[PDB]
Amino acid sequence: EKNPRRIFEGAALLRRMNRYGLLAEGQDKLDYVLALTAENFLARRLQTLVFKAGMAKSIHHARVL
Amino acid sequence: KWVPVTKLGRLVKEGRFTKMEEIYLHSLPVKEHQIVETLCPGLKDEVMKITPVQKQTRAGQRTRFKAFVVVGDSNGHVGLGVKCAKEVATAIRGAIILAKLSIVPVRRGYWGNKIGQPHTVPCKVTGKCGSVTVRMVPAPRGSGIVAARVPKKVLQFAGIDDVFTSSRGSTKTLGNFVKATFDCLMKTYGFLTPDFWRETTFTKAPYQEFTDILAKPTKA
Amino acid sequence: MQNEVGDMVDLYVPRKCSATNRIITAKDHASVQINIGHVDENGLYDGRFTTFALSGFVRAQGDADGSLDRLWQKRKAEIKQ
Amino acid sequence: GRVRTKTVKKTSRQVIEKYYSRMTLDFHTNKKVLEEVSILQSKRLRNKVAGFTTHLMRRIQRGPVRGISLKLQEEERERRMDFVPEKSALEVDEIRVDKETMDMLAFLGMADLPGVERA
Amino acid sequence: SQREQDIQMMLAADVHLGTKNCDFQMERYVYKRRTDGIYIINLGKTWEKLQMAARVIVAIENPQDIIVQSARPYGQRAVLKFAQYTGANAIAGRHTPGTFTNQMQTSFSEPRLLILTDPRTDHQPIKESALGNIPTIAFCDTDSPMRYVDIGIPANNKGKQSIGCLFWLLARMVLQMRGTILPGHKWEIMVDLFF
Amino acid sequence: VRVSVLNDALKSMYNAEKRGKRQVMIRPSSKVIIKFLIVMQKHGYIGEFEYVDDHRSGKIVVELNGRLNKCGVISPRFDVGVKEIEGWTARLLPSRQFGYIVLTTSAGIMDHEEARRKNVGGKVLGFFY
RNA sequence: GGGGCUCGAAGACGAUCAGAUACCGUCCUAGUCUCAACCAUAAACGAUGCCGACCAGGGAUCGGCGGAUGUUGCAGGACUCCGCCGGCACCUUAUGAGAAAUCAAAGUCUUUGGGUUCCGGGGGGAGUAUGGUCGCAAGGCUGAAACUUAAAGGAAUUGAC
Ligand SMILES: [Mg+2]
Ligand SMILES: [Mg+2]
Ligand SMILES: [Mg+2]
Repeated sequence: EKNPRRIFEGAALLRRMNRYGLLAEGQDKLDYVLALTAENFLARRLQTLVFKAGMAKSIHHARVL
Repeated sequence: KWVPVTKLGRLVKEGRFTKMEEIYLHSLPVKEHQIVETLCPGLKDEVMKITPVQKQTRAGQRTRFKAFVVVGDSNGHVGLGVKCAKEVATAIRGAIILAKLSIVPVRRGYWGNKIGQPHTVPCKVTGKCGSVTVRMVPAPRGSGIVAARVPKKVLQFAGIDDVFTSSRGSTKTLGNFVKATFDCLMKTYGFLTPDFWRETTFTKAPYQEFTDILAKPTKA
Repeated sequence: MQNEVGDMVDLYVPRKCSATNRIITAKDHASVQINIGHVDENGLYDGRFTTFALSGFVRAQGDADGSLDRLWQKRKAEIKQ
Repeated sequence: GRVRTKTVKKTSRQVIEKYYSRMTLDFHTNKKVLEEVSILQSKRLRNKVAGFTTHLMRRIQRGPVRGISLKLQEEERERRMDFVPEKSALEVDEIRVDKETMDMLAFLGMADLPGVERA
Repeated sequence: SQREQDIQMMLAADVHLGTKNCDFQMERYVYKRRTDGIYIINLGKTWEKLQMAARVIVAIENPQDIIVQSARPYGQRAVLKFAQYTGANAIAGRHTPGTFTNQMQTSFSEPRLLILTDPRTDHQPIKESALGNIPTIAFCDTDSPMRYVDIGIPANNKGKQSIGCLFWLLARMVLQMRGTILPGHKWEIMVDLFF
Repeated sequence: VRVSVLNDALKSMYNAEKRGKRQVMIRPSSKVIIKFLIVMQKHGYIGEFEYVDDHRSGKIVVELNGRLNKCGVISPRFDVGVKEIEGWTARLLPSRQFGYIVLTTSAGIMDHEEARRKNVGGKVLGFFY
């Protein structure tokens, strides 16, 4: 834990996750990021967000748009 | 429909139990398959193989189909059944019965941290069945099951989420492979970790603390 | 065993043999458990007992009788006899 | 040959087990009792059963056999509880002690027991 | 009763005699060996060993599931009683395999305790009790395996006096512990001795 | 010939432990054996043990408490730095939650967690868990 | 070089057999015995390298030693009982191992590490070709490749014979 080559990139990894909407504000530990899964990433795609924002009739209409 | 024939089943049928961990606690020899039906809520059943074995008689070859079945909800309970019968239907049914009869508990530990819902075997555990030796080693939270199809099915039914597996010997032999996997899953609850060695307290066995209703109230 | 909250996570806590301390597996069908009742000064069973558990290994060894005898001699000292 | 089928053996054993009170030694009496105490279709099977029952009465009139039960000596209970003498067979005086047992009674036991002997 | 009376009685019943040899067990029970090779097994330890056995067996208050077994045809009379003096059951002579493991057998009866005349004679019930978590008590002599029997009383199982007197003494102290025998004397004059 | 008394001691102790014995005898004794036993006892894996002076090499009588699963030496005594301990932990130990590796560092004989605490390395004597 | 009884590779004859350079009979040479030199191989086997520690029980036996014991047509010798060390083995049982047969070591192995030597990598070709080297020779030690092949093999099981 007291290793700087753990603290620095642990902070960086958590910062990237909290920046991309993957980890929640209640998951600020290096253990939660090990529990990530593919659908977490696929939920942040622009097509997925366009579909879920109500702008597209379907997730294929979102990709077409 | 069901008339219990043993003390444990006669004790279960009216509802003197909630789970089956107390039966494990006293290592009671479960011998009726409706006990696990009543106690364990969820049971799933997939047959693994239907191998035709043969015995050469003077006339011809008498063939019998032997079926392998794996039982257990993915929450720490798993069992294995093997049954050889004249035709596949009775083999499958009897193997299901035996698998349900052979349910054992598995111990799930953590890799390096105690964030809830344990997901891994606690220690390095091995199991040998003839020649097939299988080893499972703890894995981090996101690893998943690293094993062949057979140990993967057994561990999925056991409730394990991540593990690192190895193998040695003729793993093509399905019977020995799956028996070694299940056997070492039993051993997972056998290692003496430093946490377990708090001094033990003793509790009356079901045969001893239910003596009042077991002297001569035969079936009423 | 213990979660970060501080709760149980395993299904149950097993028994361990009172002679060799090795734990008793849920499929150990040679493992037994003996309740030795205690008496009063007159020699009347008072309804309380001391419980011992023996694993299948120590039984199959043949040292179950010696281990149980030694355990009883050691244990009766605290609670008189 | 002349050996008896398990059916006739079994039925003879049962009729003797439950109807030893009146049934007699003659074969014809045995069969005339069998015809109404049990339903046997074949007449010659009935004859075989009656003859077999007669043979076992010959067997039993000398002593008990391993087949039948009820009134469990042959007809009357209380055979061995009457073998209780007015004095116990176990004596207490000069009771069979040798040199090494004398050394034992010199050990934790009491060397002045009532039954100690110099033998 | 007082240990002196029981000790002198088993001295009368020749319960202290051993065999020409012993196994690597029971040296905790022997005293020494005679010049002829016989063993002189210390009755003193036997007394409180069967006393602790009595403590064990009056602890379950449901004597129905206590089978006393005797394969040898020499101690059948003793096992015949000790089953109505107490509430225990008793199977004499022949023990059909499967009565402790086969749940479809007509004679299926799983106990909480087994009492055996001799571990050498009826080893089959011992091996079968090993598959059901059945605690076992036997009257082991020298040259008797300790393989699965859990409480072993060091007595003789080849004598008319030894068996019978020993069984009666056990039953007497068991009834005493149960409280039925308030301080008194024997009302069960020796009947179990062989005819 | 007796080339490593530590292996004989550990093997005899482990063999006695598997058989359910309550005491074990170790002959001959030595200072490194005493230090290994002291570490094991401090972590709570054995109990009492007494050294008997026979004027030649000494014996040890050790009291077992049933808590020791396995204990064994590593031969030859490979040299490990502070950065390699993790690797050996992944090899000789059941899991990261418990278990111990014994190192003979220049600060003395200790376990691997203490070596990480003091940030020192050395050779590997054995392991126990 | 001596010796050379018996037995007996080679050889001859008789017999059996469709055939019998074999099995069965008889006569026999080198050999079998020994001395002085060569060879260096065997199912040279416990098919199990040597040294060390630990881990079940039992009885018998061989050598030495300690103790007790009470008999010899005679302290000691013979005999009986107990114990210690060393050896050849044997019996029972895994709680051990192993594919199993089986093994008290072939155990203390995925919970893998006491020291050290030799040595194996699917079956053939093949212990063959050639080179080197020892030998009078027969031969020994070292020892391939091209090519071919999907099995060869171990233990146990049920039938059939
Ligand atoms: Mg060779
Ligand atoms: Mg000698
Ligand atoms: Mg090859």
